[PDB]
Amino acid sequence: MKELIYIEEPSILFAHGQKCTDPRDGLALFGPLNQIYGIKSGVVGTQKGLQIFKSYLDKIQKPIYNHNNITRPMFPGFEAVFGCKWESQNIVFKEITDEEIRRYLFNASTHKRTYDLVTLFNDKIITANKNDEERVDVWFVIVPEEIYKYCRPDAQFHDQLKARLLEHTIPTQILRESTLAWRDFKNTFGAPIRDFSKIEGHLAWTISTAAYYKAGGKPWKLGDIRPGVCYLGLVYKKIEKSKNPQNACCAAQMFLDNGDGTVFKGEVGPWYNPEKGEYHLKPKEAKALLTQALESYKEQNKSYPKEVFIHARTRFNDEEWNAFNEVTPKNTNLVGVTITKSKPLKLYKTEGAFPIMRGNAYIVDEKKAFLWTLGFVPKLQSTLSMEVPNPIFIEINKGEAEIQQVLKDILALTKLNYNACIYADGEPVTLRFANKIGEILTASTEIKTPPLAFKY
Amino acid sequence: MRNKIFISHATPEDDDFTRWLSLKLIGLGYEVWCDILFLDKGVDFWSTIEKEIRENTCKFLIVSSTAGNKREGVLKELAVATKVKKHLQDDMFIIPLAIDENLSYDDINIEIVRLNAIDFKKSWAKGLQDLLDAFEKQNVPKKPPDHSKSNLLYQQIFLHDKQAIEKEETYDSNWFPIISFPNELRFHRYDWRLPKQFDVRTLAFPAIRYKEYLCTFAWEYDFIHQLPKTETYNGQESIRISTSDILSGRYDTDFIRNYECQRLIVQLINKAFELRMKDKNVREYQMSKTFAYWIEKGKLEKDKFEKIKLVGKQKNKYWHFGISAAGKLYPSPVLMVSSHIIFTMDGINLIKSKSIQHSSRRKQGKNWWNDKWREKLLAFIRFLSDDQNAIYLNVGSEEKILISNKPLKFFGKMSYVTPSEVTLEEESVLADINNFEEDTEDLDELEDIE
Repeated sequence: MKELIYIEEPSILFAHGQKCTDPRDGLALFGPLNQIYGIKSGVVGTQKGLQIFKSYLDKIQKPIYNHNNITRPMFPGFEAVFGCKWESQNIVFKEITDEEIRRYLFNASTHKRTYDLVTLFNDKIITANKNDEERVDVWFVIVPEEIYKYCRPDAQFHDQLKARLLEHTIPTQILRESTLAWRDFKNTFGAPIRDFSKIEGHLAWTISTAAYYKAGGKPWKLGDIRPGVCYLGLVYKKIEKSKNPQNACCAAQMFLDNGDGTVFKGEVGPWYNPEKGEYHLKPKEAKALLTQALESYKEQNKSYPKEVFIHARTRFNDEEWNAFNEVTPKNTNLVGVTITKSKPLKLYKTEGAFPIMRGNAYIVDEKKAFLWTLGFVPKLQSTLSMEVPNPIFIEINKGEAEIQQVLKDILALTKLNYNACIYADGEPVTLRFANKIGEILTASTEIKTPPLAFKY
Repeated sequence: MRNKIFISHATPEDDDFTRWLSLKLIGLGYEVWCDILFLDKGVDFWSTIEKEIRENTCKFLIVSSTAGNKREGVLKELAVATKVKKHLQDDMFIIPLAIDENLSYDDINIEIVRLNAIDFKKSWAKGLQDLLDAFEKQNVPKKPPDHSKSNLLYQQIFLHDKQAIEKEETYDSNWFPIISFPNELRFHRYDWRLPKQFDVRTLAFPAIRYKEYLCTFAWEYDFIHQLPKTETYNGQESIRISTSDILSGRYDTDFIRNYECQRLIVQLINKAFELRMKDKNVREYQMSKTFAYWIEKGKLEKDKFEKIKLVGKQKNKYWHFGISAAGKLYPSPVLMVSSHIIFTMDGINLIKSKSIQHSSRRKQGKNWWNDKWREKLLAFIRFLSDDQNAIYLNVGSEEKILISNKPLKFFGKMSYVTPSEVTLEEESVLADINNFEEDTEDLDELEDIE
């Protein structure tokens, strides 16, 4: 007969100082926090793909409705939601005519195929944005469905292309015309490959939000943030390319209230432990990375950071924390929190079919708790979790911090995500793209990456 | 020249545009009148609408939609508006809004065709800007923009019946408490009696190797059944710790700390459960670290235990419910039970390709909600029970562990109101709700769980 605690939904801030829980509703009602003066979009893609892009841009202005429109709200239109213009007139299109595409389709090694395709796209993008003065706000690279269909089960395109263009410090967005014109894609009997007729509005919502974020605009931010607080989290990856397994890649991700995180690359080091599986940094590179992040916060805010909230699915040994405490100043709170989602604590309801909410909390001790970031949502009248939700297990590995405070903070931090305009996602954003950012890091290892925003 | 702007629409059908226009207009400062903002009201609603049209509005702009072209309410309010426009010689009192892209001029109302309509079907923002400049060019009253009013109205109208309510309700977990433990845990110094090369975990009773010792819940002479030359062992050199003492934590010595003792007990519990599942006429399935246990076809009354189908057909194969057990001690001694689904051709020879298994497990669980999980889990637990309200884990000849059938009952102080059957179309779209970009590696997402 144990107790449960519910933490109220953390509102996110929008334009005109307006805060509401749903990013889609807030965007449609008030617009992004910082407006911009249009999206001078540049698109690389086939001539047919260019036609798809133009048709989608025309479709965006006119409203799009979902099947139910109660769990996936409507799409008013680009200038109706964001107050800025983006269409097929101020467009800088680059001819990547499929002749070279069919030349580059001759290879049979999938890794080499995706590698050379990413190099060709990267070269086209950099030539376009460096040869002329036409300031392209976002490079919308549209990959033909054949290219990704024949090169998808590194092998992924998004990770390596983003790594290359962040080396070239250039924003980009990957799109597929099947995601754009699924109506024009049909199977043998004419049925759509992916029936978006019920989720067309949400598809437009997420594409528009990603496009606006990629243009240097900040759609929303957490509106009830503590004064003078940051959240420096952490991400690991194992470099299986090397014969010696112990070497691994690490990357810090520092997030302020704004939600546009900054990724600091870490030098390759021997932290992969095949015995336990939990990686630990050597004191030297760990303290180097912590100093880098601290100085980045100092130069970005004229003051020291206060919360290196090292979020990970692993543990930290004693020497790591000793080095971190040595680096951090005396007037700084250091907390290292381990977050995992593999602990079975499914709380089935007594009756009915609709599962438990998102946001229910179960306190175990002063350092560990279970947070329900999936399940039914009272507002959406639906469930983000597909089956019965399994809560995320959070544990304060080291340092002193109130458990409810970190619970509310981690919930609010999960509420912040721009690459997909949804009500929320179960895993934290610091760990949402952990696999994606890790593959980005291993795609470009020897490249020195300065502190740069998450949009790259 | 009047007080507030008023708008009509075909409320049953085109509520999205009316919502957008109403909140956008109230946000910029215009005081809007529409039936959308008056949810949970209306007995003489027509009288109020007529009154506000007659003497409480400067504008009346109305949707021109196929649904709203012939609706009786729209027609009558439009007629009242025409009367008011005849009263007040302002010819722009009626503003059709052509949001509908297939309503030509032929079927538009007689007194609306000759009027000048502002286009909204091209884009809502362009139409809104046109309406704004029209409002300014005949001096429509306006208030300074205040989106706080829009936030207050939106949450109290479209979000009043869809909020978490304050009432306590209980749930059902998979944490099954352990009723009782054996009297003591004993480490025997077998030394030369127990060969080191022999794998201890293969023994009939739960026994794990700790240094040169052997830590079990059994007896020194109990273990002579399968391995000889241990009858010479004596009970003096064996070291016994009371289970209540070792699990509580107050026990600590140079021989063994309270940290590794709990892990050893957890491993013993897991091994005991795995051994006990052997004779429960269930079938085993190997996993990454643990084992799953399910029911074969034809081993129950039409494969139903207490009106619950633990086994069922699907297309050309069969699915069976199964559980995996893992103990823990820190938040009271409990046993986690994880639910899985195992696929078979008819009732035997599971599909060798685990890829199809885990891929179609999602499509088999997509249609199983909270009830079709809890009921099946409790049915499986009750089936595995031996006596009335417990499960027996045989660790020793006289020592056994008791696991309660009823799982722990958590309860939350926040509840909600379950709506009607809405999920019918969800399973169709959650197969595509991960396809919004399709860029995320589905295979890597499954592997990222580990």
